[PDB]
Amino acid sequence: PLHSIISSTESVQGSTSKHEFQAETKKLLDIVAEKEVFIRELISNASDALEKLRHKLVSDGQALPEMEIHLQTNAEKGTITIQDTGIGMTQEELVSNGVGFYSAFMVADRVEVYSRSAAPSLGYQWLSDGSGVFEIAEASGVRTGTKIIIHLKSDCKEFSSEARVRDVVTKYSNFVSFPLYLNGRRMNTLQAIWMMDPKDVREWQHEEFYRYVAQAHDKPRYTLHYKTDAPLNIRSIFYVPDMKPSMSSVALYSRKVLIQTKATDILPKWLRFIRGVVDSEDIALIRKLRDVLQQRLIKFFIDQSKKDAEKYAKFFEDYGLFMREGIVTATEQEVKEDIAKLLRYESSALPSGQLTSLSEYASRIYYLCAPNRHLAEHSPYYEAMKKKDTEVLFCFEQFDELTLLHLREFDKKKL
Ligand SMILES: O=C(c1ccc(O)c(C(=O)n2cc3ccc(OCCC[PH](c4ccccc4)(c4ccccc4)c4ccccc4)cc3c2)c1)n1cc2ccccc2c1
Repeated sequence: PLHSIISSTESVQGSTSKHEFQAETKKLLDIVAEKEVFIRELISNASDALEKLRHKLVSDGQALPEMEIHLQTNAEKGTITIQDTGIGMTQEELVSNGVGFYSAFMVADRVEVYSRSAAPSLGYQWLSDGSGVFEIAEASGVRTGTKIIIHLKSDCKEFSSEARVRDVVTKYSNFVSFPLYLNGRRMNTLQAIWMMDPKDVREWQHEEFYRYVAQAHDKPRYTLHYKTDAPLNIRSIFYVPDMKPSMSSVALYSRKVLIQTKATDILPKWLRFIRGVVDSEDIALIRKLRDVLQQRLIKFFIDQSKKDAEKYAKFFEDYGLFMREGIVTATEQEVKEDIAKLLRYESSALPSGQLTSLSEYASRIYYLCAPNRHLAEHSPYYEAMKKKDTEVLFCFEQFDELTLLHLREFDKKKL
């Protein structure tokens, strides 16, 4: 089954009318005159076009048309073509000076455009060779929506071969909310469920997605679907893998098209065990986004350990290492402090199997060496405190020492 709609149905009966770009549109259209980015942009607009249309037909409500996004390559003409069937542009929009303009030209020696607005409006050609002048003529045979043809620069002819284009689409445009055909071959779309409302995402749907974003074969031991608009637009999903970890990677999205796939320092360093996905509508800022996500995660765990102390304990043995690096490698004491509220430790208050949290040691901090309750339960330094009043805290882990020393205190407590 081959299915694409892209062919030359157009002609310019009349004759074009050259224009000038405004004084500014020039000075960026020449500083520009990394590299694969532009299709991600062009796919975006071609969707956004279609969304704006769909949203307007249901308004009144006569049955929807075909709504696709197509991409065509030409080996012998050296071209690439993207035609959505969206709401389209009118003649005025065509002349009024908005991302995709500068990326298409960053690869094109010359762009060709066939737009036509949905309002039953004529169709127009739009030519430009990246110099200050763009012709625009009424054109015959234009199909509703917007075709974009690009005769690629001499040196950027790579995007002209199909074997090179597929990865760019699979990478960035795997979640566009309308069908997307490369050469009429349907390109996959998974559902971007991180956009949805946390209540409407079933449990089975999270799993299917965890299995994708993490390349795994199990379920997620925890799930966090953080959707909030107050600080920044975020539509996020977090998953912690179930079993014990043995040898960041949250993807980074903006309005369903990928920016960065292995987002480094989107999350802290001690949170590098989270997969899932952060999405925003905001394209140095990250040093604000990383800190605010850090808080929501710490929340989620402090409040898991409130929900179900057994699942948490299983997790804190599996992943307590990162939590320690968190406090040794974090520099600002309140962040270290807020991570310690996740540490659980064995202590004199119950037999082996007592995880006390330091937070609860507020009954009255002393701590001892490792690793077994026997070398702890008879240590001349321990028993010195067993004849003494205070309750000691038993670390039983070796890197716990450096954690609890680099965490130089807790809640202004000696530690
Ligand atoms: O990239 C394209 C292209 C390709 C195919 C198309 O078929 C269209 C098209 O006809 N569109 C109509 C739209 C209408 C709205 C829209 O959405 C974008 C503009 C409105 P926005 C926004 C504002 C600022 C930045 C981004 C979006 C939004 C953003 C995010 C989510 C939802 C809406 C909004 C906000 C509030 C109310 C109403 C609209 C996108 C639209 C795309 C454009 N180029 C590049 C060219 C270079 C040279 C020559 C020809 C070229 C064509």
